[PDB]
Amino acid sequence: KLQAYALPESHDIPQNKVDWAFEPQRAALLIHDMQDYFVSFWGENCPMMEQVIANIAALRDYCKQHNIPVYYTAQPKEQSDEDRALLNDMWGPGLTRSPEQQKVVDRLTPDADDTVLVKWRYSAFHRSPLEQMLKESGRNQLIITGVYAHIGCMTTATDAFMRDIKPFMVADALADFSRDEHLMSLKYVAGRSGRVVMTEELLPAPIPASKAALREVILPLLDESDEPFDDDNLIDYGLDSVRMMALAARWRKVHGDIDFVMLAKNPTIDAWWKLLSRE
Amino acid sequence: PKLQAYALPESHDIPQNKVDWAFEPQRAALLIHDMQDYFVSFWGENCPMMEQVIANIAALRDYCKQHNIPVYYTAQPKEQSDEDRALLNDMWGPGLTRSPEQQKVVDRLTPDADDTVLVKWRYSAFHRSPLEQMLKESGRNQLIITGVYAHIGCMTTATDAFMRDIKPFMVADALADFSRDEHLMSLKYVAGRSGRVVMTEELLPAPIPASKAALREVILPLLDESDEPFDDDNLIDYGLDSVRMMALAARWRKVHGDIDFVMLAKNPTIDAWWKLLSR
Ligand SMILES: [Cl-]
Ligand SMILES: [Cl-]
Ligand SMILES: [Mg+2]
Ligand SMILES: [Mg+2]
Ligand SMILES: [Mg+2]
Ligand SMILES: [Mg+2]
Ligand SMILES: [Mg+2]
Ligand SMILES: [Mg+2]
Ligand SMILES: [Mg+2]
Ligand SMILES: [Mg+2]
Repeated sequence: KLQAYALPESHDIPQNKVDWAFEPQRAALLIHDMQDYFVSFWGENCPMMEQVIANIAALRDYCKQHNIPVYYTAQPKEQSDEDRALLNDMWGPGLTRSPEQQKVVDRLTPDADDTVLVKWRYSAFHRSPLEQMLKESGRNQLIITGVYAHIGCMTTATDAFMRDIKPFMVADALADFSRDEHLMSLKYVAGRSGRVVMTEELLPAPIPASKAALREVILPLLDESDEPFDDDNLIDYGLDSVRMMALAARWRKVHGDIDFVMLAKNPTIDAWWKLLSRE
Repeated sequence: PKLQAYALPESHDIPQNKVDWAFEPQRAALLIHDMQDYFVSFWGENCPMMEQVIANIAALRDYCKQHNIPVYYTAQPKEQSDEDRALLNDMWGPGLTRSPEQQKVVDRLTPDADDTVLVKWRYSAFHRSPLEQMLKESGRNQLIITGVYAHIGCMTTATDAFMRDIKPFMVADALADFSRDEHLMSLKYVAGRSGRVVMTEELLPAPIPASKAALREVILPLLDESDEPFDDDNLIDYGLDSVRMMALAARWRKVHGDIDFVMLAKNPTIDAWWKLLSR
């Protein structure tokens, strides 16, 4: 059994050595070893794992919509002693004595427009067509998600780096054996092999995670010399009323009751943040 | 960045290894990883810690060259275009390439024509290198890892070796790193993820009997007498065949040069021989 822990937040990501801006047109997504045998080490209905999977799904949806190829790695059910090699010494039979647990988790189910690679080693590049698939498609950035952060995910990151591919480790779309091990993997990549980011940093229009983030969505929509206070009417500050239709439609994805009326009757940063907050 | 000495790991600092591959000299090779003036001079002149590190590597290379174990050096090239160096420029800046005078292996580990020097392009010794092939053709599937920096190049090489079906033996007191924590983490990583972690002394032939009890244990199986001698008993009276003293003196002459057949034979007792080994 593995025990759930608090997933890393923005402040838990150490400052990255490199600066690479995310380029959608140059990127691909990796969903690393998210098979049943591996997520079943947290047991049934683990909220930390449900959070991780939900984050990976968000990223995958964005990717598919934006023509960013999505790759999975899957460890094969049958592995001969010659092929498995030293992994038998390190982990024993692994998934090979639970072959029925080889499928990708239900909520991350591949379709035919994704690519599923047979995974033989920690690095998704080893004994696979991954490097050549990426170079041929003109993709030099790899978004990395899945389990387990410090082992296969971190190894693939370093390997990518060595192969001239820019890794983007996604802090809260990973899980590990332990929090310390998870956080070490982020410190390692941040300092030795690439970018470490939060899921929301790759998404083009995520819901405000803070009232500070909300101000950041609203402020460029106003015509003014002075910024408004949080309890100021936004329409007084140049907000086109029609913008609230798009805001409500975006924010309905979290709270099914938020419409134009709910926003319009009290158009303030204070009132809207209060609406987005409710559990 | 720059670097200060720290307390090198001892036997008790080594975390329990998952695997127990016995070292096999006939199947092994030695990697001396990136031990160039540039990297070592970050510790400053006459660093007592780095002097110990270099001394253990030197002891390992002497043992290897004497016992037909191939010795490999990885050395990063002076000449590195932006295309070849790639993302390492982003990560590290120019690295050694701005230092023509600091390119050679440290004086005390000077390679000879009977060793192999590999151009080191990436963290892993195996990348853009003939290392794996060189090893397979020589029937060598064990790789002794020594040098700098432990958690970066040496740890990646170990993991890459493991993935390429080569058994890494990370040498705890024959590595150095940016910090003690990163050094120790690399030991834990290999120990649970990729191979064996050992002390220099574990790979070298057994040293001169560390105790008189250790001496007695060497000797008792060479005796025929039903009963055990006192430390002052004549050992030839006890069934020791005198010829045995030749093989004993030769082994002890490696520490104390004066010990020959005459010196032992004139007084063949455990007491007297221990007095010789204890000076
Ligand atoms: Cl893994
Ligand atoms: Cl290194
Ligand atoms: Mg589309
Ligand atoms: Mg299923
Ligand atoms: Mg307020
Ligand atoms: Mg307006
Ligand atoms: Mg101590
Ligand atoms: Mg010899
Ligand atoms: Mg010199
Ligand atoms: Mg660990």
